[PDB]
Amino acid sequence: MQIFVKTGKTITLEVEPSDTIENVKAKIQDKEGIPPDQQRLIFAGKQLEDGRTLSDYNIQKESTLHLVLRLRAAPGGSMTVEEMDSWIKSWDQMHHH
Amino acid sequence: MQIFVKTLTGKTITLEVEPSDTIENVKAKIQDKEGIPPDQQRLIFAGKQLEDGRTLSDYNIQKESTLHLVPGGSMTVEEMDSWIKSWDQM
Amino acid sequence: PGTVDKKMVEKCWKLMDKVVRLCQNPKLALKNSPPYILDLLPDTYQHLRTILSRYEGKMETLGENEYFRVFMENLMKKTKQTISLFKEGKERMYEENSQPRRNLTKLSLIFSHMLAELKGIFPSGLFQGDTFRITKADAAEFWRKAFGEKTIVPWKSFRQALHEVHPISSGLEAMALKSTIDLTCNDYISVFEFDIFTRLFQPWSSLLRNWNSLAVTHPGYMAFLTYDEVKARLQKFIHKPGSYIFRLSCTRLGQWAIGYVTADGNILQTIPHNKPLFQALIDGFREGFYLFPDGRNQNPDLTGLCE
Amino acid sequence: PGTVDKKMVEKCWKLMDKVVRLCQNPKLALKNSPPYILDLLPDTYQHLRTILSRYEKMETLGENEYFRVFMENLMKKTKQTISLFKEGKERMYEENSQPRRNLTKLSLIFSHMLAELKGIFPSGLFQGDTFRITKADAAEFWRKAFGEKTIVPWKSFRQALHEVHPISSGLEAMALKSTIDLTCNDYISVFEFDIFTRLFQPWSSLLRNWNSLAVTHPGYMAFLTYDEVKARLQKFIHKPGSYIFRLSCTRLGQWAIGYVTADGNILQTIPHNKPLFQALIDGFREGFYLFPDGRNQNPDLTGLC
Ligand SMILES: [Ca+2]
Ligand SMILES: [Ca+2]
Repeated sequence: MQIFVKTGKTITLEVEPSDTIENVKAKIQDKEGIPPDQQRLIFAGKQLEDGRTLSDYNIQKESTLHLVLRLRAAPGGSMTVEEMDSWIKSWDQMHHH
Repeated sequence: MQIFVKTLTGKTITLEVEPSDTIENVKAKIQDKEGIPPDQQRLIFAGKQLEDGRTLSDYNIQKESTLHLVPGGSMTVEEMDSWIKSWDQM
Repeated sequence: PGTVDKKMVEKCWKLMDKVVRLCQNPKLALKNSPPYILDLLPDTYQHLRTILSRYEGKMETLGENEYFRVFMENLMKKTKQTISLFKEGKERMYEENSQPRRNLTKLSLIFSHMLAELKGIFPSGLFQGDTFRITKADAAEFWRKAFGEKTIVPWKSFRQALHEVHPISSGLEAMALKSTIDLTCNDYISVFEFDIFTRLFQPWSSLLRNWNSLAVTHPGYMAFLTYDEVKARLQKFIHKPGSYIFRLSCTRLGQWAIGYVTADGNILQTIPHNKPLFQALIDGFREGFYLFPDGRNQNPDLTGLCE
Repeated sequence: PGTVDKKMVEKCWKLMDKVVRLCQNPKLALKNSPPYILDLLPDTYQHLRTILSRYEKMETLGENEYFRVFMENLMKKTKQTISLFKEGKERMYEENSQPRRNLTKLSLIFSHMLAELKGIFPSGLFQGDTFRITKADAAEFWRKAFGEKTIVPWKSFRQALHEVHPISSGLEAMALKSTIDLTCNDYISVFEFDIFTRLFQPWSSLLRNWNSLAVTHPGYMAFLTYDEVKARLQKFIHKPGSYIFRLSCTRLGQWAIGYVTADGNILQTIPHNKPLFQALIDGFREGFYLFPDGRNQNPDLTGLC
């Protein structure tokens, strides 16, 4: 069986309805490199669970799942990751002499 | 005052010490000059191994004294190294 | 695991040849050092040809052996992995720092392990798995009580049997352990992989603490390196006597090797002499030889591992 | 130990000047990044000048125990640097050399010394006896053991700590001393104690936290700059989840983390209102902090919770 996952460049993987959700995120890693724990996969309005299998989610051939990268916690008032990185870089600024 | 330490290569190194300096302080000075870790150093003077906790005036080591810096069927270290190297022969 | 016949062996042989031709691309600049896939795959072929020679006329007997079925299944998968790795990797296969090239390096180690296992279980092309001598007596008694004469068991069965004697605290710890002991990466544990693991992480009485202290939480541990790589790694610390690392050898599975910087600017390599590695590390620190793991100023104190 | 008169401060100034002149050698090619000995020594001179002007009695300032210990160490450390150049000769200009390695080490020590002096004399006025230790449990320990003291000999500190967090051996005590004794003077100041207990909080498991982060964790890199963190992780730019963590000589008591993202970028961050080991546990579970220094095996710090 085959299916598609969408950077916007839809990819194609070969799987059977018996393979688990953890294995799907593994096959993504062989093509996109993203670690599986950062991968979040949506199928028709919900985020699938790394346990329940493909047949356990009624996934059919030619279907599509959206891939959304998990993000570091963005608590209220936190710095964005770029702001945090720029702040730490400025710890090393110097005015010599 | 200065004292001298003869190494296993026949090298004489010169240290500046005090009579109250411990043998541990001396080994630290030797590391500063030679790079030898103190635990690898054994010091010998007038027929005795010198103990780390004791001082130079304890051993009656005077100005311009000279100290000396210093498993059956085993491989030598060179033989061991050559053997491990040969593990990777193709 | 499905029954093996001559057709399957011939299939695996053609897949191995394509991996060989892929690895012969001059744009790879494959280093002539172990693990060397251009020798391993021809050597795996020649050992399989020898096993078949031994079982000519009893081919039905060879094809149902559980270890052999699992092995050929894994051999086919790993070669297909490698072919697909080249396909997905394209021009990045020729940048060493790339994920694809790093994955090729990982698969070359796996092929080395698989050949060593296969020669361990079929020493002269004859099946000897059910009489495999496990080196450490305590480990041998564990395997016999739990698995009898079995050559290979599913990971879940091994994890369950091990947990009864050495508890595994979490699924996180379990997956870290599997990664160390499942050398052939086939979700089974052979008696051979078990022998290697228990030789490295003896004594049996503190097995998992030994493994964690040496393979997980020790900055001097370097996993698999060659003799030349040990020297190159320590070269930046050539004027810091007492810098040391320890590592595994893919040509001598189950053996530890140590490298250290002497007081006089040389790098020497040695093995623990008739003692577990952690004792050699404890002794080496006290004696002033093994002070700075990978050049670092702090050194794990393994003294707690002694009984 | 001995009292500090003006003549002794002037001697130290002159020794610092000679270190500055030695480190101005073009053949040294000193990196323009912290710790920067060519700024740290003039800044140290300047803060000492500031202290002296607050005390225009100099009898009082010269008897202060912390200031006596500090000035003794300053004189010792600058003399040590001067000997390093004379002994090291041309080897000082080779980066891999033991002399050059030692100069780097001393440059950090001068950085720690200035941070400590500014911590104890924030506006040039001695304030060690009112220094506010950051972590409550750590402060209660220091007050019960040492009261209002600003500095204690290492032997005194070790013995007091052992009553609360047993130190198992001479070997472990020497490793601990190497981490906490930032200024390398065989004393523990309240400032050094504050830094250590901030880094290795919570107090209830202090030595276990210290061992698990600074001794037995291959992700630990000790002191690095932001630029150096990127350089170290560059090898693993295509291995998402590779990470290291490190100390900043410009922000003592602060942990910082660097990691490789799924899209080939290196980002740096700090633990968010939580001990470093909890950030490491969380980052592993969430897929960000998987491979310490690129290694396939990651220490599991869960037992510290
Ligand atoms: Ca296996
Ligand atoms: Ca101190």
